[PDB]
Amino acid sequence: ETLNSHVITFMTRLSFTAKLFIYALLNLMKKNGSQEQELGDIVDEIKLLIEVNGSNKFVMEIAKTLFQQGSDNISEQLRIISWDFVLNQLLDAGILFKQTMKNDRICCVKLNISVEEAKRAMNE
Amino acid sequence: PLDIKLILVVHNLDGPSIRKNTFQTMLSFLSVIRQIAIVASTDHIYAPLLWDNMKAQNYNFVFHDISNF
Amino acid sequence: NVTTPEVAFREYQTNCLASYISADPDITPSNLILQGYSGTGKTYTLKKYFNANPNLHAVWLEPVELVSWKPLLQAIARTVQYKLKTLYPNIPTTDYDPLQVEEPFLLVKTLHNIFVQYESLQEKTCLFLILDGFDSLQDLDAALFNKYIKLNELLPKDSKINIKFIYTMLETSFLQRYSTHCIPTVMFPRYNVDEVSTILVMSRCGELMEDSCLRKRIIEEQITDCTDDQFQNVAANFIHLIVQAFHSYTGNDIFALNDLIDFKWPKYVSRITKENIFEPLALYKSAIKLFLSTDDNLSQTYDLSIISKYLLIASYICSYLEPRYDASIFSRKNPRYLQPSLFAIERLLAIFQAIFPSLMKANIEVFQNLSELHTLKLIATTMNKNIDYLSPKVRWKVNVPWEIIKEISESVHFNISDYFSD
Amino acid sequence: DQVDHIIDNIEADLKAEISDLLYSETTQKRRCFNTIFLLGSDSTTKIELKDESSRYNVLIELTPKESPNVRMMLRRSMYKLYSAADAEEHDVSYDLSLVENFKRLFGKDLAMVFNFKDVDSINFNTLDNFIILLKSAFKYDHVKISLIFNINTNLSNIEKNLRQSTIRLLKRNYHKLDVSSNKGF
Amino acid sequence: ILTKEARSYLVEKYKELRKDDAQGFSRSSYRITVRQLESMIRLSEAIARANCVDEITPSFIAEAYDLLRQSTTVTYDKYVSMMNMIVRKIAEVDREGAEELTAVDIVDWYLLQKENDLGSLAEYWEERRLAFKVIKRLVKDRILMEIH
Amino acid sequence: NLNRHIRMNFETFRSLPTLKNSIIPLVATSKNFGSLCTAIKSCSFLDIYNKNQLSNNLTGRLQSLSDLELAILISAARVALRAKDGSFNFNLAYAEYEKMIKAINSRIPTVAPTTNVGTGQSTFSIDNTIKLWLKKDVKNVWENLVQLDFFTEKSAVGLRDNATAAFYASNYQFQGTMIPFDLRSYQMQIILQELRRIIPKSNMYYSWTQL
Ligand SMILES: Nc1ncnc2c1ncn2[C@@H]1O[C@H](COP(=O)(O)OP(=O)(O)OP(O)(O)=S)[C@@H](O)[C@H]1O
Repeated sequence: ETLNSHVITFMTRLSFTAKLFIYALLNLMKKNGSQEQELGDIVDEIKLLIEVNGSNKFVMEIAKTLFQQGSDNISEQLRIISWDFVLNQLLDAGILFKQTMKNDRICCVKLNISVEEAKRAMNE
Repeated sequence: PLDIKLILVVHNLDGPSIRKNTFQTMLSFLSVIRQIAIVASTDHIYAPLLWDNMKAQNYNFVFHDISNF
Repeated sequence: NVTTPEVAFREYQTNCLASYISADPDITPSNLILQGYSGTGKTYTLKKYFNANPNLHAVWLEPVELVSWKPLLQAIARTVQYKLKTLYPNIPTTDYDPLQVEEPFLLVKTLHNIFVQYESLQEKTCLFLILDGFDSLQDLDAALFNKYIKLNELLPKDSKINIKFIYTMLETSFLQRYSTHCIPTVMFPRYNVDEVSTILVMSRCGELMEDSCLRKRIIEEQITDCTDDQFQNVAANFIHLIVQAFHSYTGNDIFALNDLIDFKWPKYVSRITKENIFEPLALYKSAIKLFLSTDDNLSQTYDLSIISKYLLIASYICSYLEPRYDASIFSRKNPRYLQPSLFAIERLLAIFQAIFPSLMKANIEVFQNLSELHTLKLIATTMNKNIDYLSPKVRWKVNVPWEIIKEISESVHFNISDYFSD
Repeated sequence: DQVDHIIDNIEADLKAEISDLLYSETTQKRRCFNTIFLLGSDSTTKIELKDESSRYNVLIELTPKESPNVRMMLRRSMYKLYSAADAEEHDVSYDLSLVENFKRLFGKDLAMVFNFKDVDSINFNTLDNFIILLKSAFKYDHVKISLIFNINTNLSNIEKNLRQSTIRLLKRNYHKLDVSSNKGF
Repeated sequence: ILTKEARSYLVEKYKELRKDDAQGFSRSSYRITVRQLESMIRLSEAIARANCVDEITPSFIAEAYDLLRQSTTVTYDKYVSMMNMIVRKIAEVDREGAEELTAVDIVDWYLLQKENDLGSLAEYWEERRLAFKVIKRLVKDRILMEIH
Repeated sequence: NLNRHIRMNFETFRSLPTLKNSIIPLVATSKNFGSLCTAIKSCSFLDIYNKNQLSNNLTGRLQSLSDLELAILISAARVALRAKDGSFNFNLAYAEYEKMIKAINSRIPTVAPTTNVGTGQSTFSIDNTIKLWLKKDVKNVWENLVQLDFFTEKSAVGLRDNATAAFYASNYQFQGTMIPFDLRSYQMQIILQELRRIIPKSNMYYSWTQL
């Protein structure tokens, strides 16, 4: 107990939104080989990942909720629900590390933990 | 009454301190005073860049060449 | 158990606010975030809620009239202590120096000292401290919102009196930075056009039906004595008219409209007659000459002189012409849009002596008018305001747009379309 | 002698016209300070005020040097006007509170006037924020304010930089009074 | 021939077809020269030969000009034609000092206008609903400002 | 329903106090037992609550804008798209807006006959039929936008870490002050692609969101 960490056993418990965010970030890291992504770019990638799967009723449910908690009455969100919230829940937790620019589409983002352990966490 | 009660003279009015625009404006509003005689000199060839018509009006500069090398 | 008031367009917000706020300090959460952009009446719906429920107790602060967190703390202290002195005149008290606090912890200690003496209270009572516009503090930092969130915890839990905050903020780009706290919050969306008109008319009829100018012109014209409704009709009609004619220009504001109305009401009154009062149509067709221009402006043939005209018109030439080309296109033998690049002295003098119509070599009036310009902030320096007039690293750049350049060129009769080529 | 004669003539003319236009403009709104622009102003024109007993008439002058930010403008102005209230009067927070406490602390109601000495060089975002700040002072009714803009020139230059929503606050009652030694000769 | 005073018209119009082009600073047009004016003449003449009508009338010049210048919702051209006709009508009523104009008066104005529309009464009921859609659309748009 | 709302919260937020903040009003708002039972059976109030919580983050703002604001916005986004860095001046936005309006007028049949009934003076020649706003007025809409945060300065540190660095940055005599209003290179906050996904196609400018 004085050696083992928890970041793995933690990230295996985050909200599905958070895991989606991290997995998208890893796809970006390996796609651009830069280990540095732009926040809005990550949003675009999340849109990708949601739409690459077909119009499957289950993808339909995901799209619906993740973009509006049901209730078609209010819908058509630009960026996913809780996205600000989950971003912060990551950032303050020391996992994610972000610079400070009030422009929230070209601000940088970097993983503090190793990419490897994160990937492994995604694998469980 | 109109008589000189102090004579101030500035060496190198383009000095690294006097040329500071704050110092320049202070000396302008100063030189507005009649009972003082203002006489100075510079070295910077760009001396006229220092004063607008406001500061010139304050100074009423009259120029004289002195070249002794 | 509380009387929820009614507001024309705050139904949900009124209900949820009365739900997040009551007499019982126990079921009342610590903080609260009335969020929304300027023009949604937060400062008004909140007031019209409190005036409906007078049994409770609140304090009203104006974070914009204050500047920093230091005066903020001091004002909080003084207002709280005075509010309590005026809320229970019987209890003896020792007022603590509200100008003594200068640190967020000093505030907590002071409040503890203030509350420990009120322990002779008959029941747990709340005290709602309203910060009206915690966003607009001119010295905001990341580390202030939480600094004020956490005061609930530091203070004792079983005090006879319970301080509960109500923050007000806008620019959701700010509230987002503090989502994870999950503090309860209400949002006020901006209004649509129709409801804007509704609020505006029901708020300004009392101003316009009884203003001085209209009532004057009543007797100043044929009397045509009539009931109050006729003035209601004409005022509301003018309101719908101005809003439906300037909406696209003003957005969904309520203040901008409350400015246009007063700027365009007197003249509109002047353009009424004996007949049009029963005819809004011809009234409009007559007063038209104002409904179609803001006239919110209260190209000048600048006083500057010939040498100044040429100085400026040459100092504009390297907003596109880098020194790579000038010695070509000007020898003695699009970036029109983008922000201008930086000159350097003695290049300005170069192009000047070039395009001045051997005629002139004196440079006393030249530099004289140069300093004139720099005082007019038409060719400002990127560097400081005092050492520019030396020759250290220093760059000069024009701060006049291109239309005044056209003007100066045509007036001086020199042409400029040449030197720009693409 | 004839020079100084005409000089004092024009000087008294300017003082007279500005003192005249400063008052008598009873604008029934009475919730927005009246503004006095000085077209082509040299920015050196001194100003006088009515003595006007039972109400202090405190002049306030701000230089583009005095204006690093909003807070220090506010504090310098507050200190200046408090010192003036003292000189007229014979512990106080350098803030807006001094306004409303003013009556209680000095008896007579207040009427200040602001003289931005040389506006063209002041960073207009700061001045704008400061004016929006001042706007809050209109909830006390024992004070009234007035602004004296000493624009070097080009009223269009000013109305190019400020927030239009604040222009629409100044435009309540303005007066494009000119101050130029050179006008029709 | 150009005997119709469209001639004068055409001149003025060509002016703006130069003005709208603002190459650099009063620098010559890429796309339009006087040859384009001669072209406008020919395009007009050709539209006339199309309609089998001599003596080009200004509307012809108008069509030639707009054709030369290029480079819910229902069929877009129909909507914009409705817009143009209705706006001309309202402008004429403005000039003539006629009292007012109502939505149903405009719908009957079109009743007047498009009778060669033909088809069936069903069509008239449909085209009427379309007209009301369009007028309320303009209302929702900012083209004509409503009253009362 | 309540089960579904709980599951939604779990998948997205995975945080109890959030759901608690959602519940507090729904319960406390009711007046009679039957009404509260109805609510918790349908949980409709959670819908309005989600909505209002969501009301004006970035989409509600976009929806609460009139025509001309939307036009300035779209055109400015297109200008940002052209340039690589996205940095677009105000003048560029205005020029692009002007040529867009020129286009919108252009695709109108533009009939301007001159003749009429003898001595009619009728048959007016209205052709532009879109009130292209001037430079002098648009600045209002530009300020409205830039304070509705659809835009931002080129590179602006929003809020410093603490009051120390914030104060040390307020003492900074900035120079963007010196550059005029219509040159501050504002970068974008909502990119054109997204912009195409939200503006309801009913709007008469929808055909310009897409390039
Ligand atoms: N529902 C309403 N009924 C009546 N008047 C309203 C209503 N909503 C807004 N108003 C008016 O609009 C004004 C705007 O109030 P504010 O709360 O100051 O606006 P704002 O959104 O708070 O911007 P501020 O003042 O900078 S916080 C109110 O003072 C009322 O006069």
